[PDB]
Amino acid sequence: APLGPFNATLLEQLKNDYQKGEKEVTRYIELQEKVAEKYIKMTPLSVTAKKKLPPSKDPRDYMTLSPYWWPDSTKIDGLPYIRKDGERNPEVYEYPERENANRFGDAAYCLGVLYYITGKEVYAKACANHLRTWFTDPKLGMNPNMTYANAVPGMKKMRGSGFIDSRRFSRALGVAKLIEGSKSWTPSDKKKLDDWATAFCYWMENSTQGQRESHAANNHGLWYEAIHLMVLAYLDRTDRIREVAEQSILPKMGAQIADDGSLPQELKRTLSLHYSTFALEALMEANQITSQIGINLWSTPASNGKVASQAVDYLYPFYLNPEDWKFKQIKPFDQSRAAILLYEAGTALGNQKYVDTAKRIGLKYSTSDVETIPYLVLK
Amino acid sequence: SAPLGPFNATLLEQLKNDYQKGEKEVTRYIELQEKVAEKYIKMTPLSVTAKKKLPPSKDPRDYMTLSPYWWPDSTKIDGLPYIRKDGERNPEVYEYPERENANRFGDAAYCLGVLYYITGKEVYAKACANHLRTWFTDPKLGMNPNMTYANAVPGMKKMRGSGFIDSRRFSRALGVAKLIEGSKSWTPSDKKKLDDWATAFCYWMENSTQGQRESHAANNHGLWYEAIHLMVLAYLDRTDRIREVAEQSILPKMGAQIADDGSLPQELKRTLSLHYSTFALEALMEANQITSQIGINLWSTPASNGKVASQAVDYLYPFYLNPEDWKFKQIKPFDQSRAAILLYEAGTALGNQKYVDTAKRIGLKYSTSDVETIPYLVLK
Repeated sequence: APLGPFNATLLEQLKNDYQKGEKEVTRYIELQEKVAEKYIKMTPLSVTAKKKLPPSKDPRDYMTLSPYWWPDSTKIDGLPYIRKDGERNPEVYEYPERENANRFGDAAYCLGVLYYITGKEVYAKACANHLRTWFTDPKLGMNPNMTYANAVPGMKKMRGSGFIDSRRFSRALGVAKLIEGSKSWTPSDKKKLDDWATAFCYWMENSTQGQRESHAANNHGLWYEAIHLMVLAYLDRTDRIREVAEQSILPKMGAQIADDGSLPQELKRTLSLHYSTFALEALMEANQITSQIGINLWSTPASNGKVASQAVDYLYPFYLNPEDWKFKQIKPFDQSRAAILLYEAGTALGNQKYVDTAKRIGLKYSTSDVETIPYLVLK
Repeated sequence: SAPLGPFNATLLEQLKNDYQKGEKEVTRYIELQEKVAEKYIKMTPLSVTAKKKLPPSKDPRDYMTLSPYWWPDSTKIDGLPYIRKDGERNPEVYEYPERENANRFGDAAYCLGVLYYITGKEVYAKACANHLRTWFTDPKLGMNPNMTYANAVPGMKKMRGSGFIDSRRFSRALGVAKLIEGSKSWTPSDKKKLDDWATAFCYWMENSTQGQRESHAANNHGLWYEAIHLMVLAYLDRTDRIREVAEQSILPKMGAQIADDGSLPQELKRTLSLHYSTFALEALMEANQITSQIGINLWSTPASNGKVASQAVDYLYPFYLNPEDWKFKQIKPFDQSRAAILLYEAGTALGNQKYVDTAKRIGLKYSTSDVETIPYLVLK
């Protein structure tokens, strides 16, 4: 498979078996094709579909509200907003790109994977329609920056809470590699998307906000690099992937994992089990890319000898029984997330107990959750 | 004496009296409330018709929302029928503009109507009236007097939803309209139109199949059903019906829902058991604000089976002091601030000084813009 943001092993297996005509896979892919129909007819979304404009007055600038920031009832204007860790302010849904980036990302990802597996042009044609409108269209495409993501009303500073929201559309950017070679994705379409990705990577690496996120001391630093690797892998920058892994990701794991395997920066949050899992999910998506060039992030030590497998080790009992979690978790933790996580970590580490537990937890065979498309092995 | 309405009449009357007398603490508090109210004077009146996705009637004047705990089923190709996840609010609810817009309307009308009553300034009645006409009676922008499509559940093929309970947001605004009667802005024609809306809504609440069914609910929905019923009846000055509803529906429902230890078993079976136990009593508290203005005390009057609402406050009081001791499922944090008004309302009604003290100890922020707290300077 081309370099991209997916388990390449599971994708190649699926395509081989689908092409061999194996019945188990062929039936599963035919179900995936019925799931994918809604995306062929889905009208492409655009970041410009908003009324309240960002400070730039540019509808092509992505803008969202940092989710845990709320109006202060004790101020006449509600300003400045105050933080309530773990309590999502429903005002986030007043920024249409928040949910529309998810819907775009799901549609592009599903269609691109189904094109890779089946070879059917109809999936590339529709995948391409979503990509052009979201990224490159000169009036509907988003500007390649995240300047106004997670803004905090009343804040007298830049940024606000990061740009971790980028993972939604950067996974879609990566799957565009899968439709290269189709008749619907022209050489001109690719150049424009290449040029967008180069400008977004530049912003990510050189803007003050991009620099700050690259140095974040918690799961935001790891998700920054997962996103960074998706953009670099899209641009075929395999040497930069090695450099980012060795000079940024691994040191971050070495600083963020304690000697007992816990993630103390996530243990202080009101959703401590969710955010510990979120940190490892960043490493999981980063690993999907690095392992395609020979770097295993679950087992490769940092300079201090710490390995990401120690953090999985620490959490595994709590994936079996979340009720035993002894740190603040003000909302229920979804055990289903441990399925893909323990399978990804288990296969990377040769831990068959992890793989067993992933399959016992499992995923629903008929689920339309697009991230689970490669994981028939769990279904 | 304050007009019959959905508020603590005793606290409202004191605030108006002290304000008109010129007492300093009240006059400064009302001046703060006046600063808070300025956003409502300039606020563009909202309407239920401001939506794209129309209900099955295809009438934008029909109020429609999604039942909050119903989610697409990802194992179905269309996500239908939706499945229930108790206590987990589906963010799809925010795609139905009237859910939050009824809140914004209700807060704006309640604040402005109360400020007219206290201060007498025509500017508050004028703006309060603008919000009322647009939301309720306008022949193009006003909502139809029904809740047929409130809390719909996609894929459900049976008339159901329990919609109703969303009504409390605008039914409180309907009741405070009585406070601007006599202003220059609220004309006899404005009143007649609103009386006619309220009569039609009352007819729907009592005679529709959905209204009948909600009137029979055995949990907090039946109590909220009657609280909203009382707001509409009090707006229409139908005091004999208020007594009838209190004596024949609310108190029997309250008595059937209270167990021997004072717990509310229907709310204990929920994933947000402390929230819903408190929510049931908030229904009784707002109903009592109306019944007590005609001489019926719902906190102290026992039901036919001997159960009395004070028993339910008694059971919950220890958990209002220390919510962490709650031993039933509460999958989200409980807001202890809710106990301030509840324990003050129940405490004053019952002559329980321990409740009133705790109410003031939890307290409310002096400067909060939360409109439901306007009558409660005693707590700030």
